[PDB]
Amino acid sequence: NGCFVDALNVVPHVFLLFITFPILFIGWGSTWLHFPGHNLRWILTFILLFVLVCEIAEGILSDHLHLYMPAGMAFMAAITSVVYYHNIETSNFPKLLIALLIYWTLAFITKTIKFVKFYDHLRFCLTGLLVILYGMLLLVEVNVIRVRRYIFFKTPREVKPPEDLQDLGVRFLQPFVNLLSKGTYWWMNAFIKTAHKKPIDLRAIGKLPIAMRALTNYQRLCVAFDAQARKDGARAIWRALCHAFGRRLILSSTFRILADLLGFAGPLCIFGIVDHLGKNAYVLAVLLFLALLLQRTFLQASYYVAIETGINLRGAIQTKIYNKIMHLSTSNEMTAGQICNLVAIDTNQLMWFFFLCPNLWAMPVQIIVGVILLYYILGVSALIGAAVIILLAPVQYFVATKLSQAQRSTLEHSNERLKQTNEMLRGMKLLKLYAWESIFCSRVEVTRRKEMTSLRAFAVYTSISIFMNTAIPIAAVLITFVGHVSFFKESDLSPSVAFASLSLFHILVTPLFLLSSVVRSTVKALVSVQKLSEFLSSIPWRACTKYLSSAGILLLSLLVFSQLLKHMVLVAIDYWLAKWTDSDQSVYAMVFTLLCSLGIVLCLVTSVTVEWTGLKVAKRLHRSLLNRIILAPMRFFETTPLGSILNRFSSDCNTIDQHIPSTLECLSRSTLLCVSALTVISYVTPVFLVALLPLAVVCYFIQKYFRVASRDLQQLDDTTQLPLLSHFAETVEGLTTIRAFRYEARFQQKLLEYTDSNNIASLFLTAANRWLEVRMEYIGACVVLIAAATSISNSLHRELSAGLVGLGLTYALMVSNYLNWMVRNLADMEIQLGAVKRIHALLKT
Amino acid sequence: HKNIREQGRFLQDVFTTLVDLKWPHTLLIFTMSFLCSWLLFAMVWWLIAFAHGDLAPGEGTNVPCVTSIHSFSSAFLFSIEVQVTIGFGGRMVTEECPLAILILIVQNIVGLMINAIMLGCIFMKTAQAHRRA
Amino acid sequence: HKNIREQGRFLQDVFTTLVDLKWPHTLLIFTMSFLCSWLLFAMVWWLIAFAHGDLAPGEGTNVPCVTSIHSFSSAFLFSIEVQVTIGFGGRMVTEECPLAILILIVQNIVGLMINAIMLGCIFMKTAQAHRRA
Ligand SMILES: COc1ccc(Cl)cc1C(=O)NCCc1ccc(S(=O)(=O)NC(=O)NC2CCCCC2)cc1
Repeated sequence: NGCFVDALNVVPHVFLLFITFPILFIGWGSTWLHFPGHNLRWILTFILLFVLVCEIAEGILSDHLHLYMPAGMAFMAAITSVVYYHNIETSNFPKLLIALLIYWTLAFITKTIKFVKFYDHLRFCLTGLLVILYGMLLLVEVNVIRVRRYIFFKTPREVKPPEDLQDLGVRFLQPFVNLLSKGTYWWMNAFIKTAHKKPIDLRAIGKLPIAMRALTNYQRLCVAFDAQARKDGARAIWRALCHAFGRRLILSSTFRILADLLGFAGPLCIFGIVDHLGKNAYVLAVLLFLALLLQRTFLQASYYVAIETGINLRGAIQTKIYNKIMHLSTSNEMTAGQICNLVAIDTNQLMWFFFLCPNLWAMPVQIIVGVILLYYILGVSALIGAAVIILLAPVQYFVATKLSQAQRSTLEHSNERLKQTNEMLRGMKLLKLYAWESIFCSRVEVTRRKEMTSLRAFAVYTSISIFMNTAIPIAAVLITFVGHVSFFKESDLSPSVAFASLSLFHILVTPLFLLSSVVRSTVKALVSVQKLSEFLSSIPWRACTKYLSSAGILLLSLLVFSQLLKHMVLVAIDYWLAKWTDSDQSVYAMVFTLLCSLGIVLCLVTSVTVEWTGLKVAKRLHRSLLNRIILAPMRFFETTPLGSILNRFSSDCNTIDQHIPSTLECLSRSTLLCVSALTVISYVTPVFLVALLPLAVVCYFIQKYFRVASRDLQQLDDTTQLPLLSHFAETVEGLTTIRAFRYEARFQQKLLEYTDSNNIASLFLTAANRWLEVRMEYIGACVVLIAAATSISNSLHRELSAGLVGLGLTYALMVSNYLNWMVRNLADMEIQLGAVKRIHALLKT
Repeated sequence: HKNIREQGRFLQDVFTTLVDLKWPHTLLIFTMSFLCSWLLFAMVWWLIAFAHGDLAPGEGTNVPCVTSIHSFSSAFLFSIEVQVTIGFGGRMVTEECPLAILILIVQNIVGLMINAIMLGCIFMKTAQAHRRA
Repeated sequence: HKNIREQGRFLQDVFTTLVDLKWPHTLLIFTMSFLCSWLLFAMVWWLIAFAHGDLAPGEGTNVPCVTSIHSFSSAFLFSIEVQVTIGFGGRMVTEECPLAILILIVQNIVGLMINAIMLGCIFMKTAQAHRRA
């Protein structure tokens, strides 16, 4: 009686879905109470979601409606259980919980009957997993009734909802939300929507929870330092920090490694789909969708947990070294500058190293899984390719080091220039009273040429970096595919093999760059902690239009058309590989080699173009600014403060030279790669095009609401950084007066206040970045889901063309990362262009 | 109001909560009450006719607990026929199965109770005279 | 009173307006509510039986969605049979057409809602104690 047991299973889901609707409709028509097992409940509910997807897959394979209805009903039943638990977290009851418990017991009974009747005779594993999950959720409910007094005698002795994160006005509620929103940052919707209208400020911002303050982190760190020093240094302080920050860091690291595993897993199911159609695929498509969303969610949660641990550590060691500043002796100018660098660069190094700590653990497993996976797909030839990409990682590091050296030299020259300016902008009336100004401007221009000379080598190294970035992906495929078929064994290379190798090449290129910066950050952090131990123990298109018109018509088109042609080559190589796959193999491989050479030559040309153009623009802009400032009237110089006039030259110039060319290059590459990927996934499946324009319009709404806040928070950060450092300096000089007045307590209070005001800003900023990241990624996974779902049917059932699905899947598996690069670089370019606009504001004097 | 220590009394006022609502929401939740109950008992009846084996189309050696029942659709028609007390009588519940007698004797009383509350509360609503305010 | 800037609240008090009325007017508007609804659904049922083609008298190759329906008159008899919950059962709605199931499942709920209001408001009326004034 199989259908009989199927119906018997359908019944309890129906019972629960029917009782949920009155209460849900009353509730749909500010104290958060959490219960033990909440996080376990949500984890188990997501596992139920997964197993139910698998059951739906089984029902599709078998088909008989009544035979696969139980899965479709348990789906809504679990979603309604989630709705119930949200309605109970928002307002507590003893009865709604019993309402859940009844359903759990009945579903367990039905599943047991299914299991018995099966034992008497794929289904087996799924039914067993569901049984185990329902049983564990039952035990969770029993724990919940055991905790409070719903079935017990009258009173609960109920907790009294937590005042830490729910009492007096606060806004950053990360630890006090639903474990789904703890992942998807849903609580930021309200903040960002309100931020769109009203400008954010410290009165509109929250206050940090008791879970993360100066006092809390200082307390944990001093407890660890005490427990380590009572057993008596650099290693000591290190182990103290380690044992003090404990579980959060390793939790982030394991989130990260699981995400890395699933990311290495994606391309293999791509490969399986490509195999199946050329010779069980819808299941692989939905599994790919699920795995993408879960992997990226875990990656983002990992990032956030690491960032928060780092912010805790910064606050802690900052207030600690300020506590040490009170007890130091007067015999120990140079020490003050060393102290304020110990807070401005050493502490930032420590905290950014703590950002990158889990990446250092997750990188080796990533490259190992990558190489072993690509070996089993391409054989011995794979190994050869696996060398080339890896060889880029040490070289990169070398390049980076050269940059640093260059930077140092340049900085020196820059400093001297500033000196030769500070005189002219002070003896203004003296200077213009006899018109010796041109004589000094000649000297100022003499310094500028030396500065320009340094910048050439720096930008050459930047060009080499950008060149290798996109050259190694091309070279890997070149020397691998040419060295696999036409060299070793003449093995027929199915489209699946080549496209899986392509996907893995990108998924391995992305982490490789980060290892170099990680090594540099780690050694620098080691040096900075040795230092700390030695111390402690003693904008419109008009701004960009003018910026690019200062370059001239000579280089504008030379840049733009070269970029367009490089991206066209980068897509055409894969387009021709698509026809290469199905099987004149030798002629095919030769054409592939020609395309590979064109790509690298064009990339080098584009990089050199960007370098030369940026340098020329900086030159002309500086000269024009100097000339326009020279011919100003005296009353203008007397009216405007010196800080603004000097500051533009001091930073604006420096900022532009250091960051505008690289960021502009990155923005251009990102936007063109995204447009190319969209065009590829459109040409592969025509109908998919018409489905992708809706989602993209969604991104437009996600753009505005982001920038109008991301800019705002940004500037707030800057402000909370300025009085903090200055405060430090004030304590160092007048140290004797402050230790004499015995005013140490009030000043320590002020510094805790300032570090809290800094942390709230630097925390909301990372929360907003996580928000934009996760939502853009969810859409980037929706697009690949829809693309694969259209490709499996349209390109197989009717079109019956296999070279198509490869390109579409390979580009849709990665379009999301290009999208994120695009949006972030766009925000940075906008803030930098807004910085540039004030130079033109000064130009019209 | 901010920071209300909700101890659940907001829903504990079960009908004095929803008699406050607008008309579309209250009409929605009333139709959802009625459809919920009807579908629940239609499912249980479908199942009981399936289980007795009267659902298996056969001539002789049996009499269905509910005469002339064929599929889920006719079963839901029987549920709405007995629940809301129209009583069409094309499908007859018979004196062969006392289990069907039990399901009827609970169906009707729950139907009558939920009808009684869903009339009292709508009347308690039509004494909304705030409009006179 | 003269020159009342009517913003419509005079009718916005929909039932607290008519519970003020006399008895003949209120009885008139109640019978008009009931007859209006009955005629509406009788028309839609006539049309659906016409459209399915079950209205075309034919023996075999079909079963009418509503057994034994011939003309508009018998259709209006079916409408008043299912609406006001007498349920005569001479004409049977069948499990062949789900569209008839939908029309029944909305007919009955609207019938029940308009019955509920037309009882609550008449009771809210019988608390007219101005006669005691
Ligand atoms: C570039 O990505 C990655 C890709 C892959 C891997 Cl395996 C690691 C990373 C990575 O970055 N490593 C984690 C550490 C990290 C650092 C910065 C960022 S972040 O996103 O650029 N910045 C923020 O979130 N907030 C900032 C933080 C500084 C104060 C101001 C707000 C995100 C994360």
